[PDB]
Amino acid sequence: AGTKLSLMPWFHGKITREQAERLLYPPETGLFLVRESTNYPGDYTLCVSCDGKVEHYRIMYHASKLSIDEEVYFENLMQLVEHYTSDADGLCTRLIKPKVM
Repeated sequence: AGTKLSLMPWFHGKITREQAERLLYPPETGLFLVRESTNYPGDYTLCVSCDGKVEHYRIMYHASKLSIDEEVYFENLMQLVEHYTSDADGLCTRLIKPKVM
């Protein structure tokens, strides 16, 4: 049927930044979704609603390792979400509630 990542509730796939802003409304503390840029796959962007607005955290790749702060690194995107769900660790909020997809 698909990959583990494709069936994740927070993963929306190839949607634009403007469409991500429309989904994460009204602003909810912890409401988040992960969008993929149609670059180039898989240029991901962690879209999370904090302090009344949507903050966009762009995923970067250093030697096939995923990060959004150049401090904490992950093997894959699903490890990134799992980590930031539990603790903020520099982010504006914990990834509390995923936007249903």
